[PDB]
Amino acid sequence: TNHKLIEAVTKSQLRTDLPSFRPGDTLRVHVRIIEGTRERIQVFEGVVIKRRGGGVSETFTVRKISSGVGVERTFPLHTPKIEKIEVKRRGKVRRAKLYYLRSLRGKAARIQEI
Amino acid sequence: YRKLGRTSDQRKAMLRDLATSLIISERIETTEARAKEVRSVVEKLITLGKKGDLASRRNAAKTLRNVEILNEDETTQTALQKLFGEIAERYTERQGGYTRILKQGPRRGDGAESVIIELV
Amino acid sequence: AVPKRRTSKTRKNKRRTHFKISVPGMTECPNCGEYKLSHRVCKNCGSY
Amino acid sequence: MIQQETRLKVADNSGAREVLTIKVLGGSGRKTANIGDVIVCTVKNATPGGVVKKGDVVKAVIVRTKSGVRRNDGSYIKFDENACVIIRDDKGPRGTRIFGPVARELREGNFMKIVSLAPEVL
Amino acid sequence: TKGILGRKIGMTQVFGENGELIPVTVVEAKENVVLQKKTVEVDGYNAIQVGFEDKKAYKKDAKSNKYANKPAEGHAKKADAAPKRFIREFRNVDVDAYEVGQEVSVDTFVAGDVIDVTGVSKGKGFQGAIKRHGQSRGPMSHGSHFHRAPGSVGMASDASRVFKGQKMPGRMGGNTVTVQNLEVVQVDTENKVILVKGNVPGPKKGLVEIRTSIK
RNA sequence: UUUGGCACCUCGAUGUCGGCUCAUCGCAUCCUGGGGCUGUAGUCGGUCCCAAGGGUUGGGCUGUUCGCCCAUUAAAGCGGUACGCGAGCUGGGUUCAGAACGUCGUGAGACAGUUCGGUCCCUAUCCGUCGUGGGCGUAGGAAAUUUGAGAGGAGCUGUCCUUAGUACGAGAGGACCGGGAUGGACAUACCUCUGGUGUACCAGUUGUCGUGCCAACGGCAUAGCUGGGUAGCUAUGUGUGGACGGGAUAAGUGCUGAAAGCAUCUAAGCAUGAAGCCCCCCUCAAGAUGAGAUUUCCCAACUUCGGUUAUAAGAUCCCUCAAAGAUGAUGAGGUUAAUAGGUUCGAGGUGGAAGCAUGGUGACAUGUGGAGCUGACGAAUACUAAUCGAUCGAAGACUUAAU
RNA sequence: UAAGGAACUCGGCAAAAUGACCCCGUAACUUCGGGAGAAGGGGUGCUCUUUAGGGUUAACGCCCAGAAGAGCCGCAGUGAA
Repeated sequence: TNHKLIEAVTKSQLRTDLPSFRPGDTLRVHVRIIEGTRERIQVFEGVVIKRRGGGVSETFTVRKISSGVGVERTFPLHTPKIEKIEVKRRGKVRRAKLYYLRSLRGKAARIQEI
Repeated sequence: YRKLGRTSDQRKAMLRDLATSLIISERIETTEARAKEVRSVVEKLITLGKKGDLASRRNAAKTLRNVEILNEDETTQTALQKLFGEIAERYTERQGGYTRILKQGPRRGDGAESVIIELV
Repeated sequence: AVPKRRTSKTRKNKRRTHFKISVPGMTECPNCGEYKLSHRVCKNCGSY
Repeated sequence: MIQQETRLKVADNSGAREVLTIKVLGGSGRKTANIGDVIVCTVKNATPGGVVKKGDVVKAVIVRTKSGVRRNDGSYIKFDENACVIIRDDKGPRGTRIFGPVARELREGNFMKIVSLAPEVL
Repeated sequence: TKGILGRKIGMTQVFGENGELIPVTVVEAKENVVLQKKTVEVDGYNAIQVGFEDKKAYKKDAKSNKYANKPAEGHAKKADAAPKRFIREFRNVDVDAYEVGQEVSVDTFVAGDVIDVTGVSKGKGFQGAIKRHGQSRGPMSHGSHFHRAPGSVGMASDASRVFKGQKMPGRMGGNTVTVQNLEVVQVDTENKVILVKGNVPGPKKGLVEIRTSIK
């Protein structure tokens, strides 16, 4: 085979427990920080900016505001360093990428659920 | 893809008028590449009108110009009606091709490796 | 950016050795036709 | 992308409200830098009072670029503005009521001082 | 030691240990067979000859090269074997181990070795100089006329000529290149491929002459 | 490598300082190393010597040649080359014609004392250089793989820690010391990742013309504008690299000698030691006219197998193409065929098609429906075309010794 | 065109950015004329309501609005020039 070979390998590495979502969604994300001492978990909460092509390359991004400070975190999908994921919410979007939100703060940056 | 050393708008317009006239005649004489690249186009138009759906009708009216063949017995119809009423049936069984092409000799003014194109 | 000396004819002809023109194929028509280039429409005394 | 002649905001309470840069130390020919690094700079819009006054020369430290980084995990982090923090030739700051988020990649920079001083870190 | 050939398919990313990301390159080595076994008394050097990939046998009206020719077949037959398509030699290895007719397999390697990959470049075309070489270019305003071209080409009337080794423009092309000291991720044996840390020279479906480093 | 002196070539033209781009050679060496020295305990500074291989910032202020300063850096060298290079760039300054000021001049005008402004031509013939082909030749002909005579390229530093705060030390400073971890810069290979690009992909949207009106489409308006974006090309994005290790070494420093009856870092030894030389690794390389070496395949039927028809191994013409590509060369294929296209599917991308139906006074919304579309990408399918066919293509020379 | 934003340069040359219309506010200095479009702010899409007009008015109607509200949609409403 010249065409199915790659996927035939990398299926060994992929993960399956994960849900399906899309942009518009508000998410909670449990992640396995290994400090020098232990394998402490923490959570990030955010907003589905994007995700691009499939496989291991399926890889996505979330937005947050810390202190009025827009922060963006961008992760693989099938990495092991996620413990868990939650769909906290949906939203009625009409794009596939949400780059048009890095400019705005507040009720300007408001979302309808679903 | 190929450009024809011509601009995009001129190019698109040329191709669509080409395929129009082609549909009128069922074969024509021109150069090589212009035929090479109206080839795939009109193959796809056939792939559309093989279906007769109104959606495809609409999608084709994009490309087909607004033309009138006077068919025999003082009978008239357009390229569209022709396509959806006469030609779909013909290759209704076939799974590609739909055309063929005929190398010929240079022209006088140029080294124009000219070609006839026709239907199959 | 112009000639300093003249072009000797020997040197000219030397240069334009490869300035030539090669030929056409010009087979017969065993398929159908008279003597005419291979695998081709009647160009001269031909059918295929 | 951070080079000299670049405007940095600050995120401490030493007395500076905004700075821009001169340098990026390290090696000869070094042009640029991102988070985890030490520079110099000079303030251009200072806070009335405070320690640090307009026109003064200073070292500092990088935090939270907009051209954020990516780590050995193959994970990425960005921000929506740059920022800096000032130090005291010891990896010790001056202002001590730090604002806003900060990264994690400076534990190795032995600014754990500052991380403990900080809000949420990531 | 432990040479092998294959070709290049693509690159992906892998979550190795520690959740560590690695971009990686895939290699389809296959039907790699010994065809000759040179020597020092016979051929002046102790070495082997290897073919990668079989192809069609002798035929008629063979215009392309999927089909072999008579002497090709005669080489393919002196060992019990078929018509190859790519063939090379190796010296690094010890030959006393090997034996003609073998099918040196992808499983000869493990994950975690040191290798020197040797393939070719893509090759790009005819290229200006700031592309072929790292020549940082000239102004584009303040009333200038020296944008991408080079300027100087040598010295003055003294030595009134132009040295060689100048870095003029030319063709920016496929050429031999041997990286070193990469390493190996996992040694498949069903599709019989290999995964290697990083990138390699050459475009897809090309060719690669893998072997072991030493350092 | 200053100021000059001589006026030999050049005034039927040797036509411009600086700066830009690009260099390249020296060493009378800035970093780098090594030693010896120190008023050096190690470091300090300093002194000498060995050493040129490489490397040897970015800004502010004067056109200023220069120079000063702010930050750094391991250092931020001195020089040569028509005061390196303008048929490669600028012209900021000159020197041009306008003009002003100051001074001098009876004045016309001058100074330089300044000031503002003020036109930089050339289709590359030869050599040369970078790449690319064509021709022919290597005592039989072809295909493929190769040795490599030589040639080119590569050697920069910095840092945390372990040994070791140990030696030195008067502690401070702090080693040489092996490692890994390292970082920078530099050169490389690639687009999996981040991002850009994306003009035949998707959507939205204004004006305006036609399709009678309606919408729907289409045209034109920088691709009409905006958002996104596949393939590929990409870096600011990814991964690599540098180091050694051997000798031969040098300054040297240790050694042992004799002449100079002694001794005294070979004068005949022993050593060691430099980014020095070589090896060391990468690349090109039998036009290496000396033409190499191995393996396989072909071998005039006629026939001094000369020489024709032939012919074979083998090539070429032509044709579908692109991992290649100015061209041509390279490569993949040429019907016993998946080379391209089409068709089908898929991927991926975009973002919920139309038509229905419902809701809604309306704009609009919901479902039908991750819908509908989809260029380069992937598979499959011979539906289309690469079919007929032509041309070339050897006949193993002599000498001698073996045989 | 990322990110930085005149570090380029003799010199921000060039290129960039602004611009229409409506509203609000506009300093110093002045030969009182002006400066001044100073600066600096804000706003414009689409539907329904009229309450109410410019009335298009015969008059609510004709469109523009009296121009005030309520709503619809988009990243974006002198969406172009």
